[PDB]
Amino acid sequence: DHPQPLDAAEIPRFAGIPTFMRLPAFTDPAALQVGLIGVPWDGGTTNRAGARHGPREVRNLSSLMRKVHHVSRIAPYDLVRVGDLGDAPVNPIDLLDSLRRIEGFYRQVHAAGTLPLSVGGDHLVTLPIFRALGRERPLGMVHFDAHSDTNDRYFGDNPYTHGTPFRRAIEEGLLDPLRTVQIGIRGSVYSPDDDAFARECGIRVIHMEEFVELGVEATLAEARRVVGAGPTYVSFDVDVLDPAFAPGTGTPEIGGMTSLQAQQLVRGLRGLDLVGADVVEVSPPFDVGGATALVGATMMFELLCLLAESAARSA
Amino acid sequence: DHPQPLDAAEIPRFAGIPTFMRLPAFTDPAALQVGLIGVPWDGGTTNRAGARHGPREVRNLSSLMRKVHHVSRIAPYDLVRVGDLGDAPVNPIDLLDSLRRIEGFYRQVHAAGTLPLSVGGDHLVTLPIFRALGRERPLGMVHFDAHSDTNDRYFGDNPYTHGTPFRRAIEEGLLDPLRTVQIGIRGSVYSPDDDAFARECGIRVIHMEEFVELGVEATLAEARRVVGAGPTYVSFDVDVLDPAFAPGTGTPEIGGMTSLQAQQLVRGLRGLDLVGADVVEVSPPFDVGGATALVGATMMFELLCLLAESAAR
Amino acid sequence: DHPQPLDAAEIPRFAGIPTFMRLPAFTDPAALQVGLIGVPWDGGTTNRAGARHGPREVRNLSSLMRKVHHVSRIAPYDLVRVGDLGDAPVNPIDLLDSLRRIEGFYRQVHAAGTLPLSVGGDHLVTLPIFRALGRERPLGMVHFDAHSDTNDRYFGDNPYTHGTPFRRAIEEGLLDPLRTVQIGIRGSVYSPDDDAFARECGIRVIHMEEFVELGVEATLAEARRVVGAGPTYVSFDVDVLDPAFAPGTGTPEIGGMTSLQAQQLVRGLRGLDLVGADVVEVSPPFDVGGATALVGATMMFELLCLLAESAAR
Amino acid sequence: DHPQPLDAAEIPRFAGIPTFMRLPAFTDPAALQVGLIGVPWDGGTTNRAGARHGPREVRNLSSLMRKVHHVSRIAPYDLVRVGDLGDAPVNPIDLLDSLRRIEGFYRQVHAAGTLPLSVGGDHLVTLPIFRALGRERPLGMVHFDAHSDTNDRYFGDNPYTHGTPFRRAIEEGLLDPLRTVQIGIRGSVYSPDDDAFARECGIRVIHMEEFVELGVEATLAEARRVVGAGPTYVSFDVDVLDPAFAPGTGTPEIGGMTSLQAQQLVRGLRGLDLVGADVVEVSPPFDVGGATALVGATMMFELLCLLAESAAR
Amino acid sequence: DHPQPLDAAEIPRFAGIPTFMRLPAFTDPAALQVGLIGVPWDGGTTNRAGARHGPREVRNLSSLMRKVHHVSRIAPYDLVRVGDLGDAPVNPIDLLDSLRRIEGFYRQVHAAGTLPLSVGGDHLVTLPIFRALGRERPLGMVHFDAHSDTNDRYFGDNPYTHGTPFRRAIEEGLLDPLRTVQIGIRGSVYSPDDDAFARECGIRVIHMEEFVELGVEATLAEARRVVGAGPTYVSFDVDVLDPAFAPGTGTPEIGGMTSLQAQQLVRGLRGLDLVGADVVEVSPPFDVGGATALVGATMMFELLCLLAESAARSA
Amino acid sequence: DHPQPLDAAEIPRFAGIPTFMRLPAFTDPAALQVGLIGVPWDGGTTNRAGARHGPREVRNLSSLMRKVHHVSRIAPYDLVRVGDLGDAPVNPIDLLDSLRRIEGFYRQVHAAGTLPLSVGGDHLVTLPIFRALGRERPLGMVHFDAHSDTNDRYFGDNPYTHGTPFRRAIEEGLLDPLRTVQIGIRGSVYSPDDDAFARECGIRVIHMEEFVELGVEATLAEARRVVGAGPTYVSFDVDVLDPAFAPGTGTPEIGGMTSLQAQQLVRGLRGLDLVGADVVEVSPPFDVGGATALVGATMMFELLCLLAESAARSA
Ligand SMILES: [Mn+2]
Ligand SMILES: [Mn+2]
Ligand SMILES: [Mn+2]
Ligand SMILES: [Mn+2]
Ligand SMILES: [Mn+2]
Ligand SMILES: [Mn+2]
Ligand SMILES: [Mn+2]
Ligand SMILES: [Mn+2]
Ligand SMILES: [Mn+2]
Ligand SMILES: [Mn+2]
Ligand SMILES: [Mn+2]
Ligand SMILES: [Mn+2]
Repeated sequence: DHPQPLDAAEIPRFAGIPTFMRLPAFTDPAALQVGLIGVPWDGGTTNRAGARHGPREVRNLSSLMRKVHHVSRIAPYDLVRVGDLGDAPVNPIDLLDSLRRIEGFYRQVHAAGTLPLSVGGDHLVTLPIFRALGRERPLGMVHFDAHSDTNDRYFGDNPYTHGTPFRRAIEEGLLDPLRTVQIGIRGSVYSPDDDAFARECGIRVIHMEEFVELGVEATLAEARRVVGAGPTYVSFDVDVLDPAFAPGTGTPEIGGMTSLQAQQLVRGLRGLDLVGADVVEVSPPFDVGGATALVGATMMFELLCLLAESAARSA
Repeated sequence: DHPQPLDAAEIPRFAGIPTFMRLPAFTDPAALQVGLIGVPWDGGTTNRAGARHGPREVRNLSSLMRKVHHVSRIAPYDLVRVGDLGDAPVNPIDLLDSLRRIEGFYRQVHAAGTLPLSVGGDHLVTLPIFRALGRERPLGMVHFDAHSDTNDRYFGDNPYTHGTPFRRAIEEGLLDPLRTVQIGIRGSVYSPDDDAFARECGIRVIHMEEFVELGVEATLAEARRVVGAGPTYVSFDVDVLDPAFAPGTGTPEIGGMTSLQAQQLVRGLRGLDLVGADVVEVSPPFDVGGATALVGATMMFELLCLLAESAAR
Repeated sequence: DHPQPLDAAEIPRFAGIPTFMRLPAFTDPAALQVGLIGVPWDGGTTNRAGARHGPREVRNLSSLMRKVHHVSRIAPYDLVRVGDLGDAPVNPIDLLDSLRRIEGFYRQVHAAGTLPLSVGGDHLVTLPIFRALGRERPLGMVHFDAHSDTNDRYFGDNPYTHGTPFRRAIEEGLLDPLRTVQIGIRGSVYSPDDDAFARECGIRVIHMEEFVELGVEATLAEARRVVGAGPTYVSFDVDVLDPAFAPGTGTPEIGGMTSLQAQQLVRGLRGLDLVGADVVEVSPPFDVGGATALVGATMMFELLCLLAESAAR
Repeated sequence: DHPQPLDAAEIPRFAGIPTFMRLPAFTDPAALQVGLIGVPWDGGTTNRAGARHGPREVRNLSSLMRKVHHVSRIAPYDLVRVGDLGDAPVNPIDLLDSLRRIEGFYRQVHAAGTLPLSVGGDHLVTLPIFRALGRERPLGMVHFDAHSDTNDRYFGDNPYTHGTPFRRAIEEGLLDPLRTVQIGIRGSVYSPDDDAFARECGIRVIHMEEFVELGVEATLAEARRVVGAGPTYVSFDVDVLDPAFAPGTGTPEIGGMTSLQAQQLVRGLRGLDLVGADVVEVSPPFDVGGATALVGATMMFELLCLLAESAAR
Repeated sequence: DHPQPLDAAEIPRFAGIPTFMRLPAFTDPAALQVGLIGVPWDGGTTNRAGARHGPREVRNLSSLMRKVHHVSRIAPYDLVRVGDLGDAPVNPIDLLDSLRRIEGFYRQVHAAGTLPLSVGGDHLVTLPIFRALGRERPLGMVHFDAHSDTNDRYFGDNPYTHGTPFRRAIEEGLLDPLRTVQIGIRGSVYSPDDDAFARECGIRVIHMEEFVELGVEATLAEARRVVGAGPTYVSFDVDVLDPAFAPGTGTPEIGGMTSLQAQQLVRGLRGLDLVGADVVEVSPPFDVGGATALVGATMMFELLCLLAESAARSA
Repeated sequence: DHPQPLDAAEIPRFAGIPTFMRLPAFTDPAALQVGLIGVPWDGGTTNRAGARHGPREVRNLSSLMRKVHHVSRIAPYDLVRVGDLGDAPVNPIDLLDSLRRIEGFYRQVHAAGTLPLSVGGDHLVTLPIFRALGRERPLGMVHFDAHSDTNDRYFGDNPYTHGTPFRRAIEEGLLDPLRTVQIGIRGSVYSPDDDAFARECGIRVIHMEEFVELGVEATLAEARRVVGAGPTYVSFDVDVLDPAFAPGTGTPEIGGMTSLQAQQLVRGLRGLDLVGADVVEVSPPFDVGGATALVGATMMFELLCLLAESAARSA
């Protein structure tokens, strides 16, 4: 009697109210083992905004997802209870207020023992999530991104942008930098002083160039080595992908990962102790016929299958 | 306590699960006095398909709607119980099966005494609705369209298309042709007498040219004259609008009605015995940044205000 | 037996090889009384190019046209022999060569006594057409445009652009300026007297502001007064329309004519001695879901109805 | 010697670095009498953001503008010194900081005696402009909008959004409500009395319905009556236009003003004591082939012609 | 005196009536050795329709194709007689009527000994084609697709959708399942009971994952091994390609084949006994600036070169 | 005191007048060591025009570029003086007049000893550039393209189109064919007589197929071998890339290079004696959300870093 998506043999995929994976909507985190949550918030965006619309369009395109993973044969909704937990509370005018409200929501989700699978929103959304999930013990992370997002300040003394969240997370003791690995980093930078913080912290950084030199299998091996057997969060910024696969994103950088490579890397994360995940920076105003929304919905499903297994083991 | 849309003061319009007008979702028609219903079905389409996606995108853009009509000051959710009844069952592969399923759904809606406000879907969807709502007593209708939709058959012995529903309705005694008025008709025609049926059964047809000659107010008076005080349905085909206002439709014809005009006309229908309405032929695959979906949602809100008064006897 | 478009009762409008109006294709002008011709040429364009693609997309969207005008009840294909004459030869690299080739083609068309209905292409295409059709006796013209297109030269000693064809035509005695009327002119101008030429040679210029003051009917009467009973050409530049109706054009100017207005105006030209017409400046690379291509095809059909009466003496 | 746009006779409109009207760029307000300024800021936006990109795209499309108004025959660059003053400093992350920075910039502009013609940015940008221009003596205003923008607070204790700037302005004594007129207001409203503030402080509000009843000329007379001979600012929110003319905006409402109407209205404001103007809410991420950016550039040119007369005492 | 495309040295590619490859139009199959046919029909579509417009836009974009293949140096129009045979008769309202009418057309094409090179339309179009071409002897097939299209029933007892054609073809004895190989299969499924029919039938299924493990050369070798020297049809569903290359399609699945990989695989089919081919599921309402139309037109040309050689040998 | 881009820590990237890389605008070539120049000219275009708009949209998207290359750590603006030199004079109506005017501009740039980094415009723009830069001594070239652009005549006796420039350049003695290597060539051709001129001239032609067989490293090695230590120009036609990465181009050919591969190949050109470069055939009317403009701006930056080093050594 787990929640199940609308039956596509009966209700065609273009029909029905568009919730994540066409699952039932829930308001109580305790009703679920994995909560699918939107965080429609782009207050942290320094360049092209629009990620506030990401969760709606990912919900929409997630109608194309089916019940069973074709490689792993994981059937997430049979394994555990999955539901659309709605959207976190957000304030488009007041960044500090949104940070507070978002964390408060995730504290409730966490207190119910529910694993969050979240759709942004820009990458600043991951900070208040980590504030909830990393409050008692620090998290490890596999982070897919064109950017490290460990900047310090923007336009004066503003410590909170989509480019600072993991620096903040490390400073706040929420993210363990030795169990952090970043994959796909590329594109022009401000100074040769960017990798300073990463080196100081011991973060493993696999730039696009090194990802290409290693190939998928060896990259994966290095990633799993870094995070080991500890509590691990997966954060997927769609701008890790080449703009050809993910045009709808605020800060594109050419020469990126393919959707195929992203699926292979995420699938190889199976078995880890995964305590949450997100798919961020889908930006519908820059998207093309919902391409990036569909990439987001699909990576969300790939991640759901793995979180279902973790939630199943801990139960 | 009446259903209410999400509070835009606490939940921004880009957020929240996108139901019609961000209202709560309902499975039981008995729960509501006005039922907001999707009919995602375009099996009747003879040219450009895509209206099957219409309800989803109209739902999406209906997030932009607020609580009070700024002219009439009608607050519909306060007046009656409104909600998102979901979508009528549909079958994209079997045309006759869809017809059966939709009618079955609308009979449940009708039996609970709920007035339907529906979003298509192509125009053929109005027939199974009429098979439920006109079953006991025939309907009058204010019909906004570039096309009469009173054709007989297509590509052979095919009697059900988006171009024939109101001929079938008249034949089936569901719709009274003497109480039917069609506004906006225009564009080239297949044969020299396309409207033989319409003239012979007494339908009042206000072509685009005549509506232009008459103007909004006169056009409005003629329409209210035709439907009188009887039970009346309003069917809004977005292709009545010029393609500049409604690009997202299967059968565009240039030289059409403005959105402003559509709003003045529908607003002028206040006070009638409105038993139901629909907005049909929104085709997202042909739409431009959701413009037509927003037109659809807005016309839906205009009609919802009228229907809310009707439901409140 | 007259050429006929594909039967939409047996072949849906999305199907069949896309000729103009889905008519048969012809190589021989002698075969036809009205020749539907593409001039895919934009060598005259000084800003945004792309009108070279216009004829292909207008052909595409002309599939939506049916057999009978719904107002005038003209059935053009029954009246006269109509077909798709293909495209005039063009050279995208050599401007003077294109001018030569197009004129040569149009002289063949003219010598067979066939009336041309042409789709551009930028406005410069009308000149080589006029070099054929106005060779023996000068033309009058009803010209719909945001721009007068009577400039002298561009970027130096360049006398042929989409902005100069009707000055050249007047200079070459192909076009009678006393029988020329231009409707819709608007938008900022290069220099304080852009229309020195026009006022001095006696062209009647109805700016957008005046057309607004006058209205359709008065504007129509003035236009028919100017051209009288003489042989008259109709040249429709889609940029006469507001960008909302015709986004797909090289030189847009806001605050323009509606599609409805364009149709009323052209329809009012019934009964004149029409010797030819064109629809120019459709630029698909700037178009939105084929909106402007459809405007182009539809205006083409409106003009085809008039030309069919003319060809039928 | 007055700044001049690039010569389109020698440099085509698709070429050259894209400054406003292809004018030279300036760092010093003292250099100019009319300053063309970008305010790329949308921190006030409660729904769809993207107006931060507005100035760049309006700059881009302003390349299509020429030197002389074709109706009034005003040649603005000849009358006064005009140029591209660049963009006001902005901070996309810190709302109050942006407010401070923009006001500081506009005080420099004001102190040099330069009249600002600004391109937003969402409507909240007008407040810091008013904090500079209405500092010494209060402004009157002709305000074109679908919305009154006189709300009190959003999502809690937040007093600065694109929906509150003119309430703040009135509260701060920067704007005289008895000399304020708002034209085009329409669309559903949050609560039954959205315009309590407006009626109580004496703002003249011309809803879309009334503007339709009155017509352009009467609407124009009423507006000039309200502002009189006092110092007057003109604020043009592109969402006043129907989405068909201005799709690229954050808060569209259907049934709006045509571009033609917007031009007639602004043109009718000639002769007033105009101390500044802006065009706001152009949102390129929602725009269609730059249509709204071109509307923005064109309305900017219309306003620049008026402001050039004002600056020339 | 074979038909030849409009001469581009004389008539620029944006001009002229847009027939397939700008060839002359034909009404009599007997006039041709290879017939280029549109099947503008998407009655079988269960999700996003629009493939009914595919043949028109593929005709349009096929204007960009030239006369000679740059690798193989095949010049198809010199080798054999090629022409635009127009569109098969279709009924957008009545699926069963379209099936009848389409097969009737292809029976005529087949009776004239003409090899069909067809543009859909959704994949259900391949069924009536096989009903004509496989009527005396069964066909082998190389099938490029994200989906097996061997489903049984949809929404009750409807046996005909774009997802059932090859199951129908096998049941009807038109397609020999031991000489069938499917390449590119990927994406979430309904149950782990999908590959049941394929295993029962002996179809060789090369999922996307296995295509990646093998690489192009070995995949090709396996494909040629399966079909051997027997009569073989090639059916190309553009959704085999990643949405980055083919956005205009009804049922996209991320992480697909590249256009480059598709060209290499098709070229390696040279020499086989190819008796027809199609390019299906181009859906213009979801296409972006005609990208997928051009991919369709180009694969059509790649396939034409190979069919020309087969038609040349059999003559 | 070199010119520097607008400081993004102070002026967000969506703001400020959009010059190349947001640098200051210059009118005097002598003020600069590397000049960034637009050539908004598509008179040579035989098919889909629109490249006349390329320089404007590349300027626009170049706002996303940062100050330092993340691999090479070249900081071009610190190394040498870089500026936006505006656009070359162009005449959209008169091809021969544009050729004259464009060359006259580049003669001035060259006379000041400034290295040009140019954005087209279609590929015919490279001819008048070579007329200026190759006037005293011939140039070598690394040329990335789907097409050789060594055709002879079009539509009669027109020797100047975007498809003839390098034939003209060789005939005029401006380009040394033995130090010319072309990479990415693919797509149907007119006759098997296309590679005639290339073979006669000794041009090294690395077709797409051979690029795939060699891989990036070996291709690069072959390219550097061809041009050796001599004066070398890099000309990058964005249609070398698959339409998935560069949709906005006049003459697309499917199955092309990835943006990632293009970056790797260009980076491997470091150390050569580079005397100019261009990025041509960006066509905004066929572009999708400025994707190709951004690819153009990024390749422009990749090339700038290398030209900065050459300009630094020669100073
Ligand atoms: Mn990130
Ligand atoms: Mn990122
Ligand atoms: Mn209808
Ligand atoms: Mn209709
Ligand atoms: Mn013109
Ligand atoms: Mn014009
Ligand atoms: Mn406003
Ligand atoms: Mn507004
Ligand atoms: Mn398939
Ligand atoms: Mn498939
Ligand atoms: Mn090239
Ligand atoms: Mn090329």
